[PDB]
Amino acid sequence: MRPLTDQEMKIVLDKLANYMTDLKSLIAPLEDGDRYVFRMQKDRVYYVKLSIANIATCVARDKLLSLGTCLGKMTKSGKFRLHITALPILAQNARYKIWVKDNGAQPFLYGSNIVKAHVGRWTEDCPEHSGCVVYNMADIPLGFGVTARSTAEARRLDPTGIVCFRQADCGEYLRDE
Amino acid sequence: SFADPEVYMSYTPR
Amino acid sequence: IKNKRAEKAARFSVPIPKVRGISEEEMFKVVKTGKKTHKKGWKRIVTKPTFVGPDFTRRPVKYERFIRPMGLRYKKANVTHPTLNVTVQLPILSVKKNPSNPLYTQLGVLTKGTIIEVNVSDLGIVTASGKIAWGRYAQITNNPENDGCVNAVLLV
Amino acid sequence: PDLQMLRTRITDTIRVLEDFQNLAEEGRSRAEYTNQLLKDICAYYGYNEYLAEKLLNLFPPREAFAFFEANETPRPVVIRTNTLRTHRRDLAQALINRGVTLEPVGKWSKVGLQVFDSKVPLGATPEYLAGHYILQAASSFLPVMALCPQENERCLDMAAAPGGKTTHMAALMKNTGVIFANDPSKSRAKGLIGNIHRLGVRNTIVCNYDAREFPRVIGGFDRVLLDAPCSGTGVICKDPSVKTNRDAKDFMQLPHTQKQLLLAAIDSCNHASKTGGYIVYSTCSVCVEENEEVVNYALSRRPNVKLVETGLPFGKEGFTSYMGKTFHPSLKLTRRFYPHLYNVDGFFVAKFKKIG
Amino acid sequence: AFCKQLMTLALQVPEKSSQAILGLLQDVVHTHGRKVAALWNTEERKGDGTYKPLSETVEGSNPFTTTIWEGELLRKHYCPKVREGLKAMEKELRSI
RNA sequence: GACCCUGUUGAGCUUGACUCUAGUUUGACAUUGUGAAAAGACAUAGGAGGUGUAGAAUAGGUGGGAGCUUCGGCGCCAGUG
RNA sequence: UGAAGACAUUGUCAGGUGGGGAGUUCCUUUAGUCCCUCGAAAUUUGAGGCUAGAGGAGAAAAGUUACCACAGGGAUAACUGGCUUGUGGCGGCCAAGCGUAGCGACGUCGCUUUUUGGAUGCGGCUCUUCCUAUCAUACCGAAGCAGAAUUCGGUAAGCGUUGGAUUGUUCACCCACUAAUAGGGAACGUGAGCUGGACCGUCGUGAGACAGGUUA
Repeated sequence: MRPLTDQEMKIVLDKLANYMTDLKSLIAPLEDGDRYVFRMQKDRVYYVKLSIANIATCVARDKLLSLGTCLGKMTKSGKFRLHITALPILAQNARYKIWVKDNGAQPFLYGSNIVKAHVGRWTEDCPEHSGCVVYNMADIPLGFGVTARSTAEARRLDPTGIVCFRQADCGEYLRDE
Repeated sequence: SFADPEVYMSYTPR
Repeated sequence: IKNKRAEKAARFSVPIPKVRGISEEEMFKVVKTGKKTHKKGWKRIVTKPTFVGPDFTRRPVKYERFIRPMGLRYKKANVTHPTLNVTVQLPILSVKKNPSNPLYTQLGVLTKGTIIEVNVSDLGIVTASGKIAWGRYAQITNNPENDGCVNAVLLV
Repeated sequence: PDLQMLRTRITDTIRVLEDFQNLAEEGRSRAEYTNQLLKDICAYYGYNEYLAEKLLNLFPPREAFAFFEANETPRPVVIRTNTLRTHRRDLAQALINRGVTLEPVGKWSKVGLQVFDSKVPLGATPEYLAGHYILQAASSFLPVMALCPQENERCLDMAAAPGGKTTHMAALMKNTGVIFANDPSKSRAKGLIGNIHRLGVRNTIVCNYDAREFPRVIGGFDRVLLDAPCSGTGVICKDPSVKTNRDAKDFMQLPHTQKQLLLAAIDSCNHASKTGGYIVYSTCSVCVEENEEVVNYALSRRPNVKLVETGLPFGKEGFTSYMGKTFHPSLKLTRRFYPHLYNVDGFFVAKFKKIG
Repeated sequence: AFCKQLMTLALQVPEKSSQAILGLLQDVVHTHGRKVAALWNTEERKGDGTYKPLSETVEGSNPFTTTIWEGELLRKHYCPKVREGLKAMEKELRSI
């Protein structure tokens, strides 16, 4: 385990700001004089409490397997990719969010792209290729992705037309079983 | 008959 | 073996929530409804018989587009014990090595001469330590693609 | 031979043992009758002589018959609702609206539900995928209820491979504090991390260690849970290998490891704890060689620890005495669960407080 | 968060200001309802985190991890007006 | 359609020395006093106790012991362990 | 000189981690003496210890994959054409032979498999001619074939050979006539007639979009 470097922090925060509004909220100190920090184990970034990181320092590097919340993985070429494990933090601080019905929520959970035939609520004034967290009609965090068109284009779009591109869904928990 | 009548988990509803 | 199976299945069977997931064909149709532009040949069907195990599993993106149909899936094999000369129908536990393709042994493709893991509990084979064997190696020795059955010889 | 005839002989022999003084034979003895019962039950239920004899020795004839029936019968499907995401009523309402038969397991748990049958896969529900519930057993419900954790505590789960107990703990510590979830298996640690992330636990540290190494590694935990590896005599339905694959050497190896694990847990917990000095020993076996022998060992080779009330609804008091071995009198507090009495896997729980 | 802090304020402000705040929350519960009913039903209290009163941010303070308890003091407040204000507010809460 | 290869990418697997040490972290001890109120373990002298199953029966445990005497009930032997 | 207070702070040892700073070039398995220590249970075990094989220039990055996506290159470019039909596969036993262990038919045993009775995801109609793998009509052989009604088989293409329900269509089943209401070929274009896309450009790429251009 080690802290992130400056370039790594810049890349991780670029992705996180692509999907969120407030990030000083993520790095802000808490009541007990504790704060959330970033750690790296193998090729995966972990969003953790500073106290938890300091107390987990005693665990050997080759025998530490997880810590806090897994935020993503740094690729071989130096590119950060988020995960359905990182979905919750996107849920607290989502910029753009798109709701789907059950008949589109099940396809998304199978790993398909969102369609306006599945959409049941929009986010007003959404640019073409932005950051949208996909919910169901019960405000249940279901996934995240990038939308394909703007709000007006999606409204005037064919009911059978791709509106959002899938990157992660909650069905990967059935992958890692 | 070795079944606690209060909290034995039944296989059938109720 | 059959009488023991009949006793257990006739008088130790109790109501249990028994359901199954949807097939990869249904999953593919749904994701295709979700994805308009169909890349040509994006679907390759595995046309050889396979073993899977679980029902509603999510495959890695590495293999997500390999579709193994229900009509081709097999769950039990006619396994022959040579020394205790007898053939019995036994469930398949896993696929260990298809000597033709690592992709086939990853997918569970059952071809001729293929090592699989078989449940040998019904045989009552006593080990050296005195235990009953719950899994052994068996080689598929037929052509399951030409014969609608899987035939294995147990390596013991 | 004829299995119906074997069962008829079993029932007749149980009746003879019930009324031996009145209903008997010319010269055949009770020992001969029990030998006939043992042979019949080994030939019918597919047990070996060793484990069958332990189970027959532990239970009275009729109760042993019921125990073996329960072992041959699959236990019910139970789901623990995640307090970190929802609550029982809303989860049950959503699942019923989705097409499943749900109802609370009883009055002993506020955070669990039973499934009588379903129309959709319970592991494929959007609620499950969002982490609203986990497929779990009541036997694993019990240890966390014994080791009810508070907020802002440091806790050590010494064998957390599935993850259900660890997630129950983090729900009761309201995602506060630190949990050290340990596994000696990496392949099962994958599923452990998966469950943790699915159910949304942020206070966990997943480590790959032999659990005997923790006083060296960190030590000083506020509360410790030890679901010790065991014979599996209470989970025979899920693992039918136990019936014929447990003999004397195995029943000598396993308890020694259990002794060392409990001693490690005791040494890893701290005495001067402002909120709790509790160690919970737990197992899914019913055999005495794996039950309360380890507790007597612990109480005899660290007197700085004492048994406390489990604070737990149901179960039977443990055995203060057995076939010659006389135990410390406090072992009546440790409680025991059987599939035939309670439709929960055979299980054993014990609570320790450190005092030094 | 504003409902919780406004209940605390209604506890600790003069009578007519308290009645004003209480009527404002009455209208808020009438308008929104289900969004804040969990603040009064304790079995829908969220279990992920602890309520943080002295928070720097509205989201930093977890408002759904606490319950509106201020009624047991504002009901024995000395002002009959704020008393029927609580009565009407609880009536709307029950008639949701 | 399909087969082989190359480049970039993704997913996965493996490697990435040793010795001290910053930092971080667990435990024990020390400054260090005066009292008071409780708790645990050490010191005796006493008092009361032992109900898994089967066994008539609430069998701490070990030892000798075939015969025991408020001289009539017990033993032993049979069980059951 | 005032405030807090036997708590902090601080210090010494034993340790854990150390992808950071400075310097230099331990565990696991195997076989053995039943040789030693620790732990457990009592009438036996587990972990270490020994002998010598096997695993793990160095925080810059490196190796690897019958896998995925994009881009590109090479080979191949149709294909069946004395083809096809009614009798499964696997293992054992037997087995004339060939051979001097190996190949091995017909059978028989074991699995599939047993002690109480919807599938389908180009179709349809008319006409000519031909085939027989014959549904009917003609003649025969057999069957507890009494009679009547039939069943199986043989020679026969001379002569005839539907409709309904349902379904996206077809089939199965099921229902009405009828003597019966068979199946096919017209040869890579199923005899004649009728009827019911790919190249570039730009912008992105965890992914597509363009009333952008061109083209058979």
